[PDB]
Amino acid sequence: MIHELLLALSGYPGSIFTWNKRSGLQVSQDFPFLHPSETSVLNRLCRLGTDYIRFTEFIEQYTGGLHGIYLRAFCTGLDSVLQPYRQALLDLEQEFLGDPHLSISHVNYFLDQFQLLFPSVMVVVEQIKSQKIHGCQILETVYKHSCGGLPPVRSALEKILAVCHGVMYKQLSAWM
Amino acid sequence: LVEELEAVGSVLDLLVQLAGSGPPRDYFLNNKHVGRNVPYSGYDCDDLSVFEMDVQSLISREECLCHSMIQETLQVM
Amino acid sequence: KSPNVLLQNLCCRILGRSEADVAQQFQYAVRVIGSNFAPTVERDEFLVAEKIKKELIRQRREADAALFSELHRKLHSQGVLKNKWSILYLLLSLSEDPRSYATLFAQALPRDAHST
Amino acid sequence: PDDRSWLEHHVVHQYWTARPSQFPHSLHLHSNLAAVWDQHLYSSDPLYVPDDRVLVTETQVIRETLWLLSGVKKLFIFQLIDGKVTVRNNIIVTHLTHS
Amino acid sequence: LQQSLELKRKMLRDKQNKKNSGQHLPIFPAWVYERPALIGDFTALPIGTLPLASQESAVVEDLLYVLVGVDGRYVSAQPLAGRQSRTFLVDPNLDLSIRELVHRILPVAASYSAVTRFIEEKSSFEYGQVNHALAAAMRTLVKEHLILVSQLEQLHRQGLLSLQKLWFYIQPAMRTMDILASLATSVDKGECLGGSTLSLLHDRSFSYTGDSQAQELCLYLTKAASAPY
Amino acid sequence: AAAAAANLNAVRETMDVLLEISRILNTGLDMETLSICVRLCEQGINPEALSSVIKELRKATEALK
Amino acid sequence: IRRYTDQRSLDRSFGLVGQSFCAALHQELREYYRLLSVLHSQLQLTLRRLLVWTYDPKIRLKTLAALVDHCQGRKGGELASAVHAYTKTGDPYMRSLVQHILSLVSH
Amino acid sequence: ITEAALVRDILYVFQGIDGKNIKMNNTENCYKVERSLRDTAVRLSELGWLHNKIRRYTDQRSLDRSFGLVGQSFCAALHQELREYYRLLSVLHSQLQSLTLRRLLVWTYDPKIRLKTLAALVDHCQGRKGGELASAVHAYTKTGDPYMRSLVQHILSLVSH
Repeated sequence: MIHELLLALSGYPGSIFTWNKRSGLQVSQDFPFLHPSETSVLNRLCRLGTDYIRFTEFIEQYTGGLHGIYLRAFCTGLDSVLQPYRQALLDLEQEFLGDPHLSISHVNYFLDQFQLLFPSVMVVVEQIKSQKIHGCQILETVYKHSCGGLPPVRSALEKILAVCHGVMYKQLSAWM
Repeated sequence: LVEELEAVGSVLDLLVQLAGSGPPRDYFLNNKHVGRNVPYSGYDCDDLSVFEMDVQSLISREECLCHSMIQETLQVM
Repeated sequence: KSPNVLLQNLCCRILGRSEADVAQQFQYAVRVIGSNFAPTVERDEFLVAEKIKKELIRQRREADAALFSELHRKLHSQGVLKNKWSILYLLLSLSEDPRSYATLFAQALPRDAHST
Repeated sequence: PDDRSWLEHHVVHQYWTARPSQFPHSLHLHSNLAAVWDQHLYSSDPLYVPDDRVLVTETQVIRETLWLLSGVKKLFIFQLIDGKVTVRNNIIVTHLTHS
Repeated sequence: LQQSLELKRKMLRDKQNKKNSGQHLPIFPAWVYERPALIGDFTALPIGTLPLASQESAVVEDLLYVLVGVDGRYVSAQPLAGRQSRTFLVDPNLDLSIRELVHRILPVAASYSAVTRFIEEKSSFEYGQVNHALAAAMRTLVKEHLILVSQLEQLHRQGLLSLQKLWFYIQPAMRTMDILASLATSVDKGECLGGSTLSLLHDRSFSYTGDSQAQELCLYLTKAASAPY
Repeated sequence: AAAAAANLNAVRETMDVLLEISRILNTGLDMETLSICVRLCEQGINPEALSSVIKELRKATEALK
Repeated sequence: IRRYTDQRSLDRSFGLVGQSFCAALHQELREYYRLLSVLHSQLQLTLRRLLVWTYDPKIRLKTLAALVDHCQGRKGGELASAVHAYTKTGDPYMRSLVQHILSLVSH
Repeated sequence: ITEAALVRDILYVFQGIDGKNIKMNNTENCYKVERSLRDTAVRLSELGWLHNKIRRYTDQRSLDRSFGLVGQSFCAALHQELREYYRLLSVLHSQLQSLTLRRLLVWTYDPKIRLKTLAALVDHCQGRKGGELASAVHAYTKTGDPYMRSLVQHILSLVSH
């Protein structure tokens, strides 16, 4: 029940959710055991899990063929930002093992701060896929959105950019 | 009284355990007419209802006597 | 246990002294607690929760007033407690700020319009 | 009967041998998703024809997986058919419906 | 009804001409004024042919809904609303004995309908910080009214609340509410804002020493009003 | 038994919720003295009457100090 | 007793000592709702058709229906020259009711 | 029909989601019921009607860089305030598993004002960027109410970063 949703967001949709690779986690079932407006509450939650599954695909390919070690550093920083999305899933299950009355609303509520991080880094990852970037001008496109305006997407990309420069600090030391 | 009896304790230690071995109006119950006290009290019929029991406790002996003189003599006659 | 020895357990818990030290306080405590063993007013726990909310607004912690709703949920979740009103009213009476008008706002009904 | 009784108690004997599983359960929707979904499926009238599953609990999956990951196999779950891994489909817990 | 729109614009023009370095006093959106459900006060069986002690429970229940707001079953909140003013229509077959007492209890509901509209109309920036602080401590007196009827609701559910007990319960609050309603009428009628409704409040805090029932109320409101000054 | 310990587990939860509410109101009562006051609250009590004694003995734990 | 109070709270010439007397006669109207409120609650009460309950008040009312004519015709501090006439009266009932009301009135 | 189902329906219209027997009808008016008790529901659903305007706005403008970094810093504050509103709702969800609390009027009355101030604030701050946007938050701190002044100055600290 609130261990199935912690799988549908992470991929493995189950039979309560029908995943599609273009945009997934469709839920249009009637529930006499839930309320029937829970599908809309779930949809608002489902926006996040779609973005996490896309990010894991992009992380899968590096650490259409491409050459570039920037893609093996951009992804490496994108791993470190996703670990507080891993920890924030462990905390829920640890609560639900003991607590009997917690429901869907607790997860929808508690993961509202990651409906700001994930939709706003989604446009960065979809920008780098839709018009393909694998040069060193990936970094300028990162510096445009690490300006941010909302604090999650403002501080998340700052972790990643330093690692990218760290690989270039082996390039520019073998140069110098 | 026990405050001035401590200003002998073994007697009171004896008495606290013998306090369950015992036996098995005037002009002041709800007097609100005379006195230099303020007449200001609300109603609850649970000061007056245990003033109806103050009379009924006299009457509950004085009614058990009327039952217990004819049964006591019809069990011997 | 029986309530009369439980009062003595109280007077040993709060004081670092035994009952052999001071017995004026225990006598005065008997004068206070006796004939007050029955709530003669309404015991709505809802009003008592909404008084902790007013109390935490008066101490300027809205986050504490909003976690208080989750803690007030947990009492409903277990439901094994019998008088929820008494223990929260007791903890509210000993309220303290870690850092005026209070009788003018909501209090429980007196039962002077009902037989006590 | 003095040996079999200790065996029966202190060994499970219900996901690797012909014996239906029992375990005390805590019902009520928040952990009851499998049974809830089963009843929902039957009420919608498939028409019925169930899936052949013997109902194994949660922790047994964890023990079996750990042995598969350590380097040994040929356990009761996760057998080989030519040297290719294959998952048993008799597994279902009182939650998650096995999807 | 229509008139508040006029009042607000004229008093906007006052502060527009008074300061020629301060431009553009902010207003609220139209939906704040349009909806008559943000305020408090706005089938049927023949109630007369029923027993007395069930008519009592029925009317106590419907009046309890009217107290905080919503139009009740046998008591309806009439749309008079010509200035601070509220009337009520009971069904005209209620037993006269009950009906007289019900009519005796109704002025505290008119003296709540007057209270809720003041907070709406005089919270905007064409009435200023003093009227903001005045209405903001009167809103608290509305909240403490909201909490009492819930204790009374739990009481009435158990078949214990009667019109006699209810009549006893609102007896302390009647005086407070009447002071509030008359004060709101006076601030509306004279178009008082800023400091002209810090003179009236000083006068009204001086006025009462009768029981210290209304004294503590007005002293609280004049202390709250004088901080922005 | 076992069903007498699951109830007591559900009571241990409730006592910890009342422990949170006790610590944010910063009562001088620790976990032991509060366990006397909950037993008092089970038998019926007027906590205005308990509070008047506790507000005096806490000022008289420092009067003879 | 309610008619007198109904008129004196509208008079500004009766005074602020007349509107403290009449506001210590509002508490004596509330006490008339503290009396029958519970006689009404025990209905579903007969005690000789409630003749006991008209013999603790009907003396309250008797004291407070004398000041409703005797101090009817006074206004201001001349009325607090005549509430002092009921703390000297011989009925120890009336002396102790007015010894409390005059305490509120002399603020 | 019983009232406890309606309580469940009302607990979703605070978010801006239709209930089951109470649904939205006529966008620029409040929710409409599909005697006194029926009239009560229209007043409780207005908090969600106010919620719709703020939520739909801080959804869209948070993804915009054509609305600038200022405007996004406003969106941060708006969404941060919306979370705090849903906390209460989650508590009310779990606390039921026929009852009213005047159908939760006493609970809703204090967030109703916290929604009305933001309902004005989103429209005064509409179609502005930068210091022009900052002046539109600067207008509502000229209030005497401590509740309002505490509300606006939290947003104003974030927008001016």
